[PDB]
Amino acid sequence: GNEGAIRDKTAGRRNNRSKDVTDSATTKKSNTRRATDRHSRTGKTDTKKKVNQGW
Amino acid sequence: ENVWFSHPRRYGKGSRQCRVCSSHTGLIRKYGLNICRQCFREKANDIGFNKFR
Amino acid sequence: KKRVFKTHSYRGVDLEKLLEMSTEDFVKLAPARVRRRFARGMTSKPAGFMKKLRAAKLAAPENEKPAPVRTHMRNMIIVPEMIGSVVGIYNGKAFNQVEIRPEMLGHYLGEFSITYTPVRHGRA
Amino acid sequence: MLMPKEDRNKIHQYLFQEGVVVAKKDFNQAKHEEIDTKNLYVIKALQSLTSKGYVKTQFSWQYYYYTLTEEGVEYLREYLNLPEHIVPGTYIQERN
RNA sequence: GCCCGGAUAGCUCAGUCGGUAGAGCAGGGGAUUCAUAAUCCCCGUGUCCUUGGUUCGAUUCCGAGUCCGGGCACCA
RNA sequence: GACGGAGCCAGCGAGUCUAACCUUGGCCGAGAGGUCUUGGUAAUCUUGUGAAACUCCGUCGUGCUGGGGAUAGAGCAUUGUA
Ligand SMILES: [Mg+2]
Ligand SMILES: [Mg+2]
Ligand SMILES: [Mg+2]
Ligand SMILES: [Mg+2]
Ligand SMILES: [Mg+2]
Ligand SMILES: [Mg+2]
Ligand SMILES: [Mg+2]
Ligand SMILES: [Mg+2]
Ligand SMILES: [Mg+2]
Ligand SMILES: [Zn+2]
Repeated sequence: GNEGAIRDKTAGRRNNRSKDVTDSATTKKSNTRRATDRHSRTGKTDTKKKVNQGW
Repeated sequence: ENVWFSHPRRYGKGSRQCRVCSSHTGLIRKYGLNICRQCFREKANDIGFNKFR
Repeated sequence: KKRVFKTHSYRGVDLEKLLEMSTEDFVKLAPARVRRRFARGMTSKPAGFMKKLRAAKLAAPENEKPAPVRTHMRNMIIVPEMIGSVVGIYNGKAFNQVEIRPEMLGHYLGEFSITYTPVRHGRA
Repeated sequence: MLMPKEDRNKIHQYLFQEGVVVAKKDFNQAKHEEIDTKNLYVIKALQSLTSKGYVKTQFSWQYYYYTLTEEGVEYLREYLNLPEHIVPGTYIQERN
């Protein structure tokens, strides 16, 4: 509880300030996938009969 | 009978909706219309809101 | 000796009187927000609580802290009548057991139960 | 649902007489306009009544429009006993 | 069984006049893509081996010891 | 240019029925606000919305200064069950 929280060193600002900052902080967007956007993953395909029945 | 199943609903986003669609969000409250914006765009013609400028 | 130290004073009132003063007279001497809270809402609030509370303080095994009394009422203002009690002050999970001191008068229960774990950046 | 037969009779009777019901989609009402019962009772009783034929339900803008069907007329006719050809919204008022 | 080579972030690898610790790889996360890649960023990270000594200041200048790494199957 | 008197001018809006919305005026209050009344379902009442930059007469005088107002302490009120 609150006694805990004030008494706990390894807490508060000074302690953080003195730690190194990770590199994933200064990362970048990620992106993951995009030049696959037009490439269908479904592996299924339709078929000229089904399409011709539909449309 | 069950004295356990309501908390205030007098005011805030929780106190209203869309007369059209229940949605609590993005509500048009002006002129007492009380339509959510998505709906209001679909109804604005039948209400009498047209596009001039 | 003689001078058994000396009591506390809330805003110029030593314990003694404060303890048997009345909740209403207490908030009378409290500051703005308190006086407001008490001003509105006078219909059933810290109700069965105090009863239980006092009962626990009676069921106390002498010369010792009364058993904890759990609540969720983080919004409840600390007033003389609850001095020297032990309260499980919920923070979300967990009721943080807290004893109430003379110098806690007028603060909210929720101040004494922290609601998040500190932080600790970097580290491993 | 779960409701004392008396309220079920208020619903069924009102319904037979009127031949039509409306209820705002809002459970937790406690009493609905007209019929002297919980809105929840109306809505559910009706819903049931419908899913076994008897009534058609329309929804539109949060509102439930309840329509009594022919087979249904027969049914509540049974439930309130009232002899074959009793009534409903099935006669043209005065000459209105 | 030698001698050889090491030790610091998980790991691989830097370092110090002795002031306050780094880098890669790993990891975690964004950006770029209809979605993944690539790419382009972000982040986080440390029982300075044990083991003692020296020293205004030592991871960091030594020493002792232990895991080990490289090469070779018990002649005073 | 900030401060302080004083001058003092817009346009587009909106507002309460089975309800508590826009609010003038009178008092009380340093202020925030309070209180008694009031007009308006409105080109009618709030409202000429007397808005702010701006104008004028002063104070300051180049100094982190009276530029700047972050952070923080104490007290008072308003919305709200909180
Ligand atoms: Mg409800
Ligand atoms: Mg917590
Ligand atoms: Mg896409
Ligand atoms: Mg001026
Ligand atoms: Mg005063
Ligand atoms: Mg009036
Ligand atoms: Mg005008
Ligand atoms: Mg300066
Ligand atoms: Mg200033
Ligand atoms: Zn809607």
